[PDB]
Amino acid sequence: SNLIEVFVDGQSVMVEPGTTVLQACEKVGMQIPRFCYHERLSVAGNCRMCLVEIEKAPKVVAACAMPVMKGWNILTNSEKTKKAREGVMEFLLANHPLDCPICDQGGECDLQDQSMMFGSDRSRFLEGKRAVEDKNIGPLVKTIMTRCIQCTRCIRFASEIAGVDDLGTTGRGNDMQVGTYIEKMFMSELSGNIIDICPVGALTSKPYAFTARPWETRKTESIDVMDAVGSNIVVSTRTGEVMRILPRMHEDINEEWISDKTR
Amino acid sequence: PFDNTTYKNLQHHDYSTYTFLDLNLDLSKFRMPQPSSGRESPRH
Amino acid sequence: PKKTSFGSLKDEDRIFTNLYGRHDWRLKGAQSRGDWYKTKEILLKGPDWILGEVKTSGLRGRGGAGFPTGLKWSFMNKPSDGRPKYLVVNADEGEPGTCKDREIIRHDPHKLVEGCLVGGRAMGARAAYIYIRGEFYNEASNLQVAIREAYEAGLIGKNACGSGYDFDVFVVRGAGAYICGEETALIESIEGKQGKPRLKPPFPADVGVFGCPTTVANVETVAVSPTICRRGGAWFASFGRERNSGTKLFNISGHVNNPCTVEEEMSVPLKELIEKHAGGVTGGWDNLLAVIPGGSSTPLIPKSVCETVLMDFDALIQAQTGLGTAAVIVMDRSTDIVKAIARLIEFYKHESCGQCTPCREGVDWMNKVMARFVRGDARPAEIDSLWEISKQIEGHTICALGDGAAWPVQGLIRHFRPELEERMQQFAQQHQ
Amino acid sequence: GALFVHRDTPENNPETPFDFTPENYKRIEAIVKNYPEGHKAAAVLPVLDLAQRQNGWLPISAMNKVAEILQVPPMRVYEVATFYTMYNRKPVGKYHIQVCTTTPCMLRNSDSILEAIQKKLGIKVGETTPDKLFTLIEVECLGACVNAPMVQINDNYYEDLTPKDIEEIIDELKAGKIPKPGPRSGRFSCEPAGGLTSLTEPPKGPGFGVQAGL
Ligand SMILES: Cc1cc2nc3c(=O)[nH]c(=O)nc-3n(C[C@H](O)[C@H](O)[C@H](O)COP(=O)(O)O)c2cc1C
Ligand code: SF4
Ligand code: SF4
Ligand code: SF4
Ligand code: FES
Ligand code: FES
Ligand SMILES: [K+]
Repeated sequence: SNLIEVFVDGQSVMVEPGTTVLQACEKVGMQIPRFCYHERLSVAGNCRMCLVEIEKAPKVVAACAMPVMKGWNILTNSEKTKKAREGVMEFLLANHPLDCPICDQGGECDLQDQSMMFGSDRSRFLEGKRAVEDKNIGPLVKTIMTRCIQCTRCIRFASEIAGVDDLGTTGRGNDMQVGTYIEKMFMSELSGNIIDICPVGALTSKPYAFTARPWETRKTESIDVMDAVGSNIVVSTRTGEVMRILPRMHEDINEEWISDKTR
Repeated sequence: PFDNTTYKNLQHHDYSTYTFLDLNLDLSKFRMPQPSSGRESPRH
Repeated sequence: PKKTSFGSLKDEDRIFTNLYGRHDWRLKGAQSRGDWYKTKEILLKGPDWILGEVKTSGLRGRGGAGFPTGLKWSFMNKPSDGRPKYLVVNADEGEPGTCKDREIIRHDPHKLVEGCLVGGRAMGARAAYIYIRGEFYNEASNLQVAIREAYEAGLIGKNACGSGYDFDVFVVRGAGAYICGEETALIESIEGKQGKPRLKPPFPADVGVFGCPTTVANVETVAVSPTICRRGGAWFASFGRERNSGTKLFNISGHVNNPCTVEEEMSVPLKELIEKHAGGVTGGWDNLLAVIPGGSSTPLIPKSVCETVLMDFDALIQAQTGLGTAAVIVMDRSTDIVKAIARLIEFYKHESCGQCTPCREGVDWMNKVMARFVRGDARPAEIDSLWEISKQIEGHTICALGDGAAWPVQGLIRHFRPELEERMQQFAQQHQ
Repeated sequence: GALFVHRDTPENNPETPFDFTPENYKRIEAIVKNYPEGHKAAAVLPVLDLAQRQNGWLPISAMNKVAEILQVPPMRVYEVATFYTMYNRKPVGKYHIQVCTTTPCMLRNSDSILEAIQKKLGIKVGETTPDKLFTLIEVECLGACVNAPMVQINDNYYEDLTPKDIEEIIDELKAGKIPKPGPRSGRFSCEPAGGLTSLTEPPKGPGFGVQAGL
């Protein structure tokens, strides 16, 4: 009734008012690249990896944040869209450390996998990289903040879901840093969830450090029994041993979060 | 009456650190009542 | 009929009659110079009439973008829901080379304060927040003193000018961030957060300061509104070419004999502006290397183009640059043009807010490359690499600062590539 | 040069004594009433600056105080202090010399002004003299480009400087007095040196050029 018709690569899709370009593309099975957007956090629109071309529009729009207007044709695979992604991926990897072998995120990194699919295959950065100081926010989350890509997922999660306004951005420009400024431990019952939402190896699990790589773990879908919520989990095993516990999505029980005791 | 050889803006030579806020405080009596969103803060 | 040459504006047609502070800036000096005259009639005329006068006036924003003011101010001329409506006056002048807004505040404060009321009445706003950068402490105090005089005279506040319209004027000081000149970063700073621009949509006219409808107008764009309403839109539109009408404030700075701020008609040829008001280039017009027509954000142009180029939005677009804030930065042949523009990239690296990737990581990247072009510690194949890097920042960023960092580099490569490659050849010979 | 992480030190920590004077609490009450009810966080920038004017700089205790007065989480105050450059998170000299060095001031030999101060005070850029009297830093455009190399001391602009003139300002500041602010080359403002080129006729009084309808 109140749906409006938009086009994704020419294919018609009916969407509700206020639906974003990123969400319109989901209905046709297309997943726009992303680093800062999470469907359970507020929109930020800072990583700029979701830039997509709209036919007849000179300027690329941010799919995560741009509401889709009636009659728009979203070009998710045009040259302008492909060049936009390679440009953003080039900037995103410019100051990034060559830590993949020693980084716990290697093999399940949203920066690695979107560099292989949407970025360029080589570097033209001839300068010196930027290194940053490491914060200590507790005995659960290990912070190697040279890997941070300033996406602010942890900031929005710690604030909107855990209700703890202890993480923020200090500095400005290329020296902007995510942290607590003061020496403070991020100890909430949901603190361990910033490990998952962080798309890079900046925030990893200290108990799990260096113990496994994602490809070699076997995934068993089970139920948490630490409380009466019955959270759905994934039990990661390797060679007969339990390596870690990850959340498993369930919209009606736990969404994609678990408590620290469960984790 | 057409004196144009004098810089008629010299008051600021004597302004002090708290000059700006003192003027702001003196203006509070003229302000109209502020609007209210309906809550004491976004966190309430 | 329509004019063919522009310039030589008469003092009988200059809006800012106290641009140099030679008269009394306080009230009763502004009134003697035509301010606060017959303001009640303008307010009682109606918001539609005021907007109609600004639309016919052809006035365009003096902040650096030059959008049609009359069209923009009509977005707030809509039915008022429960939320209040504000007007934000952008006195955060921080664009390198720009000083016009500093003079309006410290010498003609009552023109700005009247413009707030006239602009507010057009937009149906309840109050005006004037954001002025924190380094303009003395200027902000002058503005605050003038606002007190207006309140005591009944000009603003309860029943402004006897019009029956309530309007407050608040002055808010920034804390030293050039990015807070952006219309959405300025709003965030007023709300007590970091000066990080928002994405659009929503536009400030639908969701702005405190989440309420808002319009961000530059100091010059507002200070001229009362005069336009008094003298009509026809008088203001009679200046400059079509779609470039009005009288503009210019800041000639750099390598000139008499660096000054002066008001001059739109479309005035750049050569006439420099020679007539600034006393020519240092060393003679033949000693001119390049000019930045509208502050650092605009790309430079060489001597060959300055001889027949008019100073207006349309004329400078055909020259691969922009009018910007009408700040003219002149560089003579003794200047190190590569180092002049490299320091401009270093400026943007220091003012980038860090929010978004292409400017947090790109403008810093362009800084390091430029710092190696000054010394020639690069090979010529990097010039085209620097051209592409700039094109990946331009239009891929949240705000226009990322475009403002790319454009200076593009102008340098466009008009001074031989100087770049010569510099690298010198370095290669020595360190062979 | 300025780190953005706070490590506690004896002179800077949550226990360092800070509290607004009774006079400032009256000023804060006027500031907090410039904004709609329910948006007190809008007062962070003014109040956080008012703390610096009283104290000269912002220790970690000063930030925590503004957080509780406005009822905002302390981190949201740390973000503002670290974002803006006019906030001093370390002690500075009572005279903070800020020499503009952006291109328009650079083209008019602002390097000579910088050399003049470094020789006279014997300090490098970013250092404080060994008497807590002067601190020197380079800053971006201060909005006075039309004026030749200019500096800012605290709240005053000293314009059209030359290496000779800037040294006099330091001498005048050194003993007891506050030098007059503004150009130091015979000008008064942005006016063109060598005689005005515009606004040379008596300004027209009220009611001039007014259209018939209005
Ligand atoms: C990085 C940056 C800095 C800006 N600084 C200013 C400024 O200092 N003063 C101003 O009036 N506009 C400035 N602008 C332009 C504003 O975004 C916006 O165009 C202006 O506030 C609208 O006023 P107008 O109607 O006069 O054009 C800046 C834009 C950017 C991207
Ligand atoms: S975060 Fe990803 S790209 Fe960066 S070092 Fe770790 S695995 Fe490699
Ligand atoms: S630490 Fe991770 S989640 Fe937080 S801003 Fe950096 S990349 Fe994003
Ligand atoms: S372009 Fe630069 S200044 Fe503008 S929002 Fe992005 S990071 Fe901030
Ligand atoms: S996913 Fe849209 S800018 Fe980050
Ligand atoms: S460049 Fe120095 S005041 Fe503008
Ligand atoms: K992670």
